[PDB]
Amino acid sequence: DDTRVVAYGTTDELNSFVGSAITQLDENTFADIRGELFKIQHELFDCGGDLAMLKVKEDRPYKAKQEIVDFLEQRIDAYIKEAPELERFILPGGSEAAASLHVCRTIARRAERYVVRLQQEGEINPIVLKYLNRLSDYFFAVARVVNSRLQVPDVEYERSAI
Amino acid sequence: DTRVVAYGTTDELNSFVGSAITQLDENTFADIRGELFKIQHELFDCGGDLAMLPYKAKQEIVDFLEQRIDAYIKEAPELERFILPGGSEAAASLHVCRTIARRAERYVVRLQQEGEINPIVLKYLNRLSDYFFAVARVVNSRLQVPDVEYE
Amino acid sequence: RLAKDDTRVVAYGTTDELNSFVGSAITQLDENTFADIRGELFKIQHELFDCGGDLAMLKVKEDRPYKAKQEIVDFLEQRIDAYIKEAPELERFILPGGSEAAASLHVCRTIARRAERYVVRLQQEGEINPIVLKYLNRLSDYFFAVARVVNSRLQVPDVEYE
Repeated sequence: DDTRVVAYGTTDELNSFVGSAITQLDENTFADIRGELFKIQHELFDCGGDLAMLKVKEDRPYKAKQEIVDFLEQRIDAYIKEAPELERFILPGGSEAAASLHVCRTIARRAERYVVRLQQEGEINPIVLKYLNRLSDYFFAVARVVNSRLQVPDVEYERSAI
Repeated sequence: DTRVVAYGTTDELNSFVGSAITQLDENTFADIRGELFKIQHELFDCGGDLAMLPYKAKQEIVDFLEQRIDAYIKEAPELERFILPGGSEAAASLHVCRTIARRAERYVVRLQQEGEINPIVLKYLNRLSDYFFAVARVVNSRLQVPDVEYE
Repeated sequence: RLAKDDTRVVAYGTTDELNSFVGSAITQLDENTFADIRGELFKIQHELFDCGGDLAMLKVKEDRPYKAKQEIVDFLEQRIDAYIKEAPELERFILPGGSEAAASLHVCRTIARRAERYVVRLQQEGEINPIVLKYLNRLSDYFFAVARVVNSRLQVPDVEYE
């Protein structure tokens, strides 16, 4: 079975798409968000290492800790506040930068599904699962802020309502 | 988790469509951009259909792709060679959509083996990979850049 | 003619997604700075197409006229060495990204690893040309090496784990 290897592979894949997304973001307009995304990459590197550990050991604790989840939650609340109230369902995209963040959103969910599957097979750091779960919410929230700061509409499913 | 994987992968495709749209000049590609926005609504509908244990995705959305595929095959150079993905950045982004549609399709096939699906969703994903291939070639054509040939 | 889930059909499409991400990566690279790497990436696309054909032969009971041959693996190894030599000494772990071009090649790296995992799972269904697995294995190393050279030539730092 290869669920563990696929899980840390998929967190690595996510990390690579985060790298691409950063490059879409102007340094001045998104200095906050760019800093967060670099932080997230560091954290995804730690999550991958944690996933690769078959059993956590005395001399080798998990690196991914609760604080990283708490931070995402703080930023999500901030970005929901910043963006216009959501009136309709959102289709991914708008600005190239927002689009790249929606890709990160969906790939986070893919990584999550694999960690859920791993958890069913054996021991994981539960922080990694919680982190990936919140990341999709984070990427959704910042994508909307990115469109907002760039003065472009989110793409909406027409005539829908939340 | 096949069902959840299938609708997550339709959502992933939808996100890649969102990125491809941003590669396309609004004037040069008004037709194809409008179609891609339409497809994103349809993929959202397909995801909802997949998550159901009436279906929203209907035959007409497949017939639309088929009509456009024909229109674009007519516009594009006569293909008699294997084509590798890429050329313009915009065409490349649409070839990515093609391959990710095929990934979504594989999961929906697997889901169909396990339980009832809306057959329209499978057929639509299948046709989408042909659509993305044909539009990618039109995009390179309109930009006056070559497709990438295998030989 | 064949079932929708015929293993040979699935096997045939294994490397297509990676091929498309290579396509995107090429478009990020200026011919005047990257003629070498661009030429090799087109070569790799032709090779990935050949790998698909070979994978589709996994149930063939006769001798297989494989198209993927040792030489292409040797080629990647030599170019990797060249690019390691060019790039600055690697002393920290690298986070994927930096330039948009390098970021797109890090995406190829992770997608190649995904394709490699797919190919290992196909070994349960038939006999896989060993060159294809070796090739995909080395490709992730090739993409890592070129991503670093791409940042170097663009005079931008790699993104480091710190």
